[PDB]
Amino acid sequence: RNYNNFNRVWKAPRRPFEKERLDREMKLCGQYGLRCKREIWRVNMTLSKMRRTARLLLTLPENHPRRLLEGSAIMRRCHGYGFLDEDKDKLDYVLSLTVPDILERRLQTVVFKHGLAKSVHHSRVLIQQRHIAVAKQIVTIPSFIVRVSSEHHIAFADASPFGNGRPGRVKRVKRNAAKKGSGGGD
Amino acid sequence: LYAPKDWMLSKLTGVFAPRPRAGPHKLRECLSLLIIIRNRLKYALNALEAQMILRQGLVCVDGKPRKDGKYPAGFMDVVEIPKTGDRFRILYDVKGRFALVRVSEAESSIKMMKVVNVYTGTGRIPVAVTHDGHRIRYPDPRTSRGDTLVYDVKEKKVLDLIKIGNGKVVMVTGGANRGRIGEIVSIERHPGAFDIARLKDASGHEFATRATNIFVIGKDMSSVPVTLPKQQGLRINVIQEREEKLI
Amino acid sequence: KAEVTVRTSQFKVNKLLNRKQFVVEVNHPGWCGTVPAKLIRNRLASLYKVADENQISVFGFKTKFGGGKTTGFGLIYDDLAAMKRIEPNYRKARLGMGKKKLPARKSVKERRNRNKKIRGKAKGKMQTKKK
RNA sequence: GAUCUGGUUGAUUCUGCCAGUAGUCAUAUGCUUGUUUCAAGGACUUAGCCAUGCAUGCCUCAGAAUCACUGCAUUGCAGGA
RNA sequence: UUCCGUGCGAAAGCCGAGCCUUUUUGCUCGGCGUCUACUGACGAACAACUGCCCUAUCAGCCAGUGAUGGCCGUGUAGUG
RNA sequence: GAGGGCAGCAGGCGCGCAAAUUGCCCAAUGUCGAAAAAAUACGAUGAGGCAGCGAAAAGAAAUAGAGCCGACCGUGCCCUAGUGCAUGGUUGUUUUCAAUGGGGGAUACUCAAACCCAUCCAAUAUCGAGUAACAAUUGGAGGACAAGUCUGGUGCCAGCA
Repeated sequence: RNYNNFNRVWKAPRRPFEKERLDREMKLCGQYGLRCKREIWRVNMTLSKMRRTARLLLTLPENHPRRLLEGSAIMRRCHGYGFLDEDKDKLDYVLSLTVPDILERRLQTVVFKHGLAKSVHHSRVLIQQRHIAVAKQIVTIPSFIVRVSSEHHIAFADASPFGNGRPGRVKRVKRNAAKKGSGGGD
Repeated sequence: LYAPKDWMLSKLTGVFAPRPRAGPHKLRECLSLLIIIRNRLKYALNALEAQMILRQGLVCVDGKPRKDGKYPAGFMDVVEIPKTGDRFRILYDVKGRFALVRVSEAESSIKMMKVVNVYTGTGRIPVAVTHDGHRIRYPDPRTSRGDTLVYDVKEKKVLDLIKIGNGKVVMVTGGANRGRIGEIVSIERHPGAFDIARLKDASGHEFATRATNIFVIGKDMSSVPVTLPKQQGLRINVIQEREEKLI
Repeated sequence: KAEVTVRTSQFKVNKLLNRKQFVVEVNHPGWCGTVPAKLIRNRLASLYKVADENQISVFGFKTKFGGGKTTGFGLIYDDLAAMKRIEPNYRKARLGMGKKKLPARKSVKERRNRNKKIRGKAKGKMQTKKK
């Protein structure tokens, strides 16, 4: 009969009450002002996975393909994206890496870093009640990661009251003017 | 499923696709027409438009303009679609993949077919059978399987068969080296493993795949006046391709 | 009070079908007094400088969350005949130009459950489980 | 994550097994659910039993008046019982 | 030497057209139908080498015939 | 006399620890059939597809911002320290203007159909948050394994493990 390739992805992290484990993780989480450990898990996974890949890749008998392919790929996006660096180019940092490197490239945080917003939190919430363009949508999903030219893009929803030649019944909450016109209305 | 992967079908749907038909150019080495109507030329897009082709019959193929979409198209077939009058030939490009390859009407006025078998016919008659659906009476007196043969298509006319051997311009049609092209370097008899085939590609990089999957197509590049897939079948450095790509 | 406009982009010509397929980039905010349906279509007619303003098929939206948003895909018909043959009647209806067969969720699908064994007679409305 | 830890002594160093521990996105169930995106879903026990309801047909221009019927003033392609 | 499927080889059905004929009958031309044998696909049947899971207080098993093989024919779509 | 056979599909019951609808539709997909005079639109489809049912699962997520006062701790120094000032971080019934989606609606705009959002224009959309709201669970607090120093209960009981 017949199918679909859906699947199930990501993995949680082993064995709880390890004071340090809890501590370290938290601190990081503290920097970003978070909404779940799940977000960490997610990063660990990914982190790991490439880190895994890393583990594999280097040992590859030198002069053989993958290392070239994937190395370039990984290099160029991560590096591209504003993650990896030019000097993180012998794949040796790639073996290394840090979770923060990643967090740091949560686009939200980069923003706040970028300036914009008063914190990464302030940054979450903004983006989220629909604000600042880069893509098709503001960033509806501050969950995202960066990619180096979005970097530039980061600005208004001109769309938003926040960049409108007009505003809207919200945030600013024009509305009141509607209330005025209906209520106040002579 | 049993989807045939070099038909480049995909993702969701198509349990079967429209299944092909019994009738020359075998199940696995076909590239049947339907897929073309909808998925290649693209005008006709639904099944509804296909259906429409058919309820208003339309579509047309050299030889018989052909009625059957389920009828295999395969190496070298010549389509003309008179609404716009467009012709394509069936042929692999490198990296193994099949195109519908637009071809000159005049080039699209002949084809070449390998002999699969060479027989008597009833009465010092001989008849040859080609690896793609021809039986032809009274051929060369000494033709043989694995020699291809030029056909008029417009007419019923053999234009050739070419007294085969080693060192002849080949298009590798399968095994690993599908879409590889290489002049024959040679075949060693390997009897009952079949000859195995030393191939060298346009680089002059040489490669092997078994002798069975070998379509002589000429001498001096193409003897044939048929379309030659860009690159002409080495298979190389992907990487660079990626690189190349990114301007 | 405009404000509001329909940009198009990535457009392709299909000769054989006697019809044309293509992209739409749309904003609105201020204009109004505006708009219903017809114009959406007209613009694409007259974007491609085709007059028959009902020789137009439009589709190219559905939506979900992903807010406000307005990118379609559009089509342009050579003739009303070409349309009358390319467009199915619920679509045609979506324009307005005819209906397809009577539905009734296999109401008389039942005759079909009767018919292969049975010859002649019958004589219209002959009938089984439905008492 | 290429660790375990918890549990026999008067201590002590020990062989050593249980307890926990990590998954299984495997089944059931309990509890408890903001959106919302992406979702398999009466195999398993008895291939137990089954009302029910519903689940093979179709013609073109291209095999067949039949005076039914229908069509249209009528013809009448057609249609067609 | 021989035959209870071919002697498709046309006493049947479209659309299209010619010319006669008024047109029709006739006479033409054109594209399709009913239509047998051989091939191909297509597929199905049939078969080995190789490979498979528990278990000896399971070891011998195995030969009325079919067990193993050998003989003529059967018998089958054919092999046996 | 006659006559039945859902390990289709939905339905039923049944069993049992145990598993959703007598829903839409016939687009696409396939698939079959005849093969759109479509000159009369027009096969056929519990396959399939759409929904319905469906917290097994995978995607992403909500209680918002900020300031003022209170107040706080935490530094630098005045100063003894301190008030203070200064140097910082942070609480709150205060205080508050200020944040602001859910969430639902002009809806143009979907979908076979039905359906799951809505540009936020136009009375240039109305509307919608600071709260018990427009909402937090679940399970622990000797140890392993995070987390009581004990408020109160309790009394080898209840019960816990």
